[PDB]
Amino acid sequence: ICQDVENLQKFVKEQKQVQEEISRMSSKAMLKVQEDIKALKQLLSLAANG
Amino acid sequence: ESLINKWSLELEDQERHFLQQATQVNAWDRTLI
Amino acid sequence: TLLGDERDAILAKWNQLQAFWGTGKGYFNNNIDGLVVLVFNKKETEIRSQQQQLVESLHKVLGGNQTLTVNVEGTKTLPDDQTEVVIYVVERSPNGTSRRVPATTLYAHFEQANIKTQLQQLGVTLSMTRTPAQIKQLLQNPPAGVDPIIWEQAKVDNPDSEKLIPVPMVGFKELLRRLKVQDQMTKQHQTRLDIISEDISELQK
Repeated sequence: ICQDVENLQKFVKEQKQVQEEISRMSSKAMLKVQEDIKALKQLLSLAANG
Repeated sequence: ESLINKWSLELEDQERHFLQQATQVNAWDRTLI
Repeated sequence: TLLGDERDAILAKWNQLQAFWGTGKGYFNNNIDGLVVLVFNKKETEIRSQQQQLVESLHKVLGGNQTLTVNVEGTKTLPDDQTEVVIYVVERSPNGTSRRVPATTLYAHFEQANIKTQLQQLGVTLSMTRTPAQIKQLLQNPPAGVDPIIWEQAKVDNPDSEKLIPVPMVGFKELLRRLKVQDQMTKQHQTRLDIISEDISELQK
């Protein structure tokens, strides 16, 4: 049994690491995009009006 | 029962979080399409 | 003891196996070996005899670059006239590394109309990959070990069915997964946006 808790907390925690891992990983790259396509669309309107 | 307690609350705590994160990604994917 | 089952439930909770998966369940909506099977309307004997030529022809369809190599997994004779040939392609990187082209990507290439016609000239009637209606085809009948009543409900719950189908997602690394794709995805968006941007600059200039 107390082999036991040595492992389970270990597999659980191993998992929290991945949770951290995702947490480390987070977006600005994404936020960037809408701004750009919103911007490119506008230049296209230029060229078109030109 | 000191320990088991620790398990659940950690569990629900992270779960409540994981939930919110998945959601993030959903909303990000969201924005992608 | 009541005590042991709670332990079990918790262990159950934190797991990829899916017994009330740590209540990790979340469904994300995804829009909808490298082995490819080709069916030729030719006799097996003919295919085997000519096979060196056949392999090269396939290579030609690919573009004929040295980097790509066609390999024949095996041939079988489905009817007298039809033969099935399974092939995979190996691609070599600039750093001398080599890996098989993914089945999905390879399949996509072959399916393209121009490619398909060329393939047909070879005598390849039909192609398949191991990995309209077709949506209907996969979304029902359930996935990965996902419960059938939940999987249903993601289908009703689906906000945006053509752009999307329910795709099973599996705890944290899966979200990791998704993110890796997102990034994958991100770079290509950025780029195509750049291509539009370059063309617009050329027009304005």
